[PDB]
Amino acid sequence: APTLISLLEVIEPEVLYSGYDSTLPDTSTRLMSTLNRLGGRQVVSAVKWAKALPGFRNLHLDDQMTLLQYSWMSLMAFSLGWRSYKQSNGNMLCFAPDLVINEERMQLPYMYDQCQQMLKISSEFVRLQVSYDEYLCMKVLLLLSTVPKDGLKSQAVFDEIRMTYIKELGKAIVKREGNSSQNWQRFYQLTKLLDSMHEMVGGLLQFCFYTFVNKSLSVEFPEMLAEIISNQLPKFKAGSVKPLLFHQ
Amino acid sequence: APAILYALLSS
Ligand SMILES: CC1(C)O[C@@H]2C[C@H]3[C@@H]4CCC5=CC(=O)C=C[C@]5(C)[C@@]4(F)[C@@H](O)C[C@]3(C)[C@]2(C(=O)CO)O1
Repeated sequence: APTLISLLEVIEPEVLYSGYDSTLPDTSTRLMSTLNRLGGRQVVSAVKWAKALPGFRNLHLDDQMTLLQYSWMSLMAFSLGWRSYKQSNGNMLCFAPDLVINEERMQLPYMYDQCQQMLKISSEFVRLQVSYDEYLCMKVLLLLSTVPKDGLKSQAVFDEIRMTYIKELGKAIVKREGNSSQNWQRFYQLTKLLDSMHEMVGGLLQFCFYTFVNKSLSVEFPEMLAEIISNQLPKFKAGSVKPLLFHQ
Repeated sequence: APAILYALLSS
């Protein structure tokens, strides 16, 4: 009292609106710029969320910043996948209630390849019939799934918090009223979905960096994302970012 | 370090 899962439910960020103006036809530039502004605001909410996670603030501040800096795209894409799963059963990308991207609007320059990759995340929720509590536990593990190759400043704390939420995901599984063999296979399928996020998010990040560095595209980024992207960029090309996999 | 992110985490 209170259960950990009940706390994750109450700290989940509320969905934000985009204010997108659909009066006139869409353009790839106006759409990407609107999404980045929305993305910057969702990341601010994600920081508020992470600070309320039990155990997170026991980490060194530099580690709190590293984890959020390394995993923000995977958090946003995983939440987009969930919203799209509940709204359209994975048929459309529900970036926001006032900005839904169906198969038509994806037929824009720079949009199609990345939007298809994000539809694939939503379709995994459909195939596996993920529950809300399973989703909340998996989303915490994403925050704890990408670390520096040289380790964190408080590795001991990090290792224990990560196991705390691995166990919590198990509790969410057991709630489905399955036997031991079923619960282990369920856990296997969900830890495989988490591992696949690293590759599916890789292409999203590679393209985010592309639109950020090439100013010719006229794509606008909020200061929140600009600061994170520019600081995150030299670490990736240097190969100092290692994902944490359940399966090798 | 990204200033806005750090400002959020240190309150
Ligand atoms: C071309 C396209 C669609 O793919 C790229 C990945 C996108 C992100 C995927 C996840 C997410 C979930 C949302 O609900 C709101 C915003 C984002 C963060 C996001 F949408 C925007 O932040 C715009 C991004 C970077 C992106 C850009 O790179 C633009 O520069 O746009």
